Amino acid sequence: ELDMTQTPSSVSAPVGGSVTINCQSSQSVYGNNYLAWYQQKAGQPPKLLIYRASTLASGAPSRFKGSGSGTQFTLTISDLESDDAATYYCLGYYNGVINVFGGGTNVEIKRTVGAPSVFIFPPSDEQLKSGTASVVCLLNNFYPREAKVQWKVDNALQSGNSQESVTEQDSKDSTYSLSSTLTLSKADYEKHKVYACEVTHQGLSSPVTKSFNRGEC
Amino acid sequence: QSLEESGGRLVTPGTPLTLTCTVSGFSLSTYNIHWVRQAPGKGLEWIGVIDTGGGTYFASWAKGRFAISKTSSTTVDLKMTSLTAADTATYFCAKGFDYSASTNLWGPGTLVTISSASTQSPSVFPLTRCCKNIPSNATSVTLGCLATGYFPEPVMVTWDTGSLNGTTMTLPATTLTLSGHYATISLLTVSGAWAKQMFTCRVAHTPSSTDWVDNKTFSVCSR
Amino acid sequence: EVQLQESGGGLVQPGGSLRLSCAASGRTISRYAMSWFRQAPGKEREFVATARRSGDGAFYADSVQGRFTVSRDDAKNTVYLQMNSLKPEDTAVYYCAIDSDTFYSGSYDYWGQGTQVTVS
Repeated sequence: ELDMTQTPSSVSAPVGGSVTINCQSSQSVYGNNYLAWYQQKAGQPPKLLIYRASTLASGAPSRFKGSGSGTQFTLTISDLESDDAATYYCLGYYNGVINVFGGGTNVEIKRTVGAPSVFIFPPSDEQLKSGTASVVCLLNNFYPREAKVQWKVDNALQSGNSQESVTEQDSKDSTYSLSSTLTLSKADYEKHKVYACEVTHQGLSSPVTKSFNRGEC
Repeated sequence: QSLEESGGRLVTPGTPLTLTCTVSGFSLSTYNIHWVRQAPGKGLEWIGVIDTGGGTYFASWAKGRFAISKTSSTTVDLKMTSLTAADTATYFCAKGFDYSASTNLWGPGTLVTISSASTQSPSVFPLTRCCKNIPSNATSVTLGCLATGYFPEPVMVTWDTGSLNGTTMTLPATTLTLSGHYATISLLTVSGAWAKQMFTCRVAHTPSSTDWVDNKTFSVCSR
Repeated sequence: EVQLQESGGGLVQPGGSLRLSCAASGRTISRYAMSWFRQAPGKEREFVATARRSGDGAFYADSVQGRFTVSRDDAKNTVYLQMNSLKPEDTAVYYCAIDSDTFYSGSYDYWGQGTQVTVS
């Protein structure tokens, strides 16, 4: 019934800048201050930063500052580092023994534009014995996240047979890496010759293409 | 002082499932135990809490499907019924000071998959570029391993680089659209004498068996 | 369709300032990100700055960060590149480009004719 509303869902700020994450509850929390803040990275349990709306947790740095009372709460992260690129949650405790997590806010570290390094991988001969061929296009070390990958099989634009994977933002150089996997059957793979991956990014003035011919490696 | 979850596995919908939070360091006659889950790519979600006296309080959406029980002085069980695919999540337990879920001591989490698919072992294939498309004066090279067609999560890829120093990078898993199985790409970037060096990726898949290991040994160029 | 016309270049001393403007006529560019590029004669075309839609921020190249500032006037279909603290390495023809993808993937289909910036 009751809501815990976390805004914004995404926010970007450079190293040394500041972010503000707000949590608004539909009903006042227990004792007007039972509100916590968490930091979570990929594959890890969340780490407590603030409890009781403003008390700093043991081991969290001083640059994490919480404030608020009642229904309106704010986490302020000043003096941003690349380590802080994570998803942050608020957690309110309520009368009736009820805990409600916030929706989450993704903090992205803003940096300079980096164009992606593109590599293409032909399918292995071991995979071709099993009747499936996967062609892999890698986009390495780029910022911002927004890029577009197009597959061309004998100059024909593919649709419906590719999937992408994006890493989390890097904790050192704040870049992303992306892989796109083109899945074809073995009979469809051996009917065609040219396999091209065309990559479009805001740091590239023109779309870059890396390609190979089947059997001509 | 730590917590660790166990019992997360792949089950069909409708199968009962019991997880176990094993605590070391603190006492359950002093501290409570929370249960928090998290769907893949989604946020944290509170389930319930057991106090020192044994009383359990849950969320509004639980609707009696979840039950928490103290089984020994170090173990706390979470029993789940009426499981569907929406319960596929990583389940954490946490040491609670009070009834609030504000705590700094969490388990690493165990992964629960609710599906009607079969436990399948990954197929590991090497990823090398066209050797004519690799420059002859290249000081570094990027190679990789494709572990595809496995279910459920996770796989673990480690690398043997020999005498060379390399940086590894594993991408998040993608759900294959036709089969529902997962696929990952682990990449290795080495510098130095990579032309004559043999490289091995070691792909482990604990849902198949605890010692399921695939070692794919290959070179950059098949000269 | 839409035509892009750059203006505001010319000769400047080291440490000087210039403001480039790129007026678009034909299509409303409030839905598109506008990027700046530069190309020295006989060199590759490299990235300078981008201005996304109002509220989505601006991003810069590493060689120009802290000195150049990109901005928009969406009512007049014009974006600006304020260039402060100019160096001799900044001497290039500066081009204006529309990102035709509204989700900022860099699909630069429309380009201006360029304007000359000389630092000496």
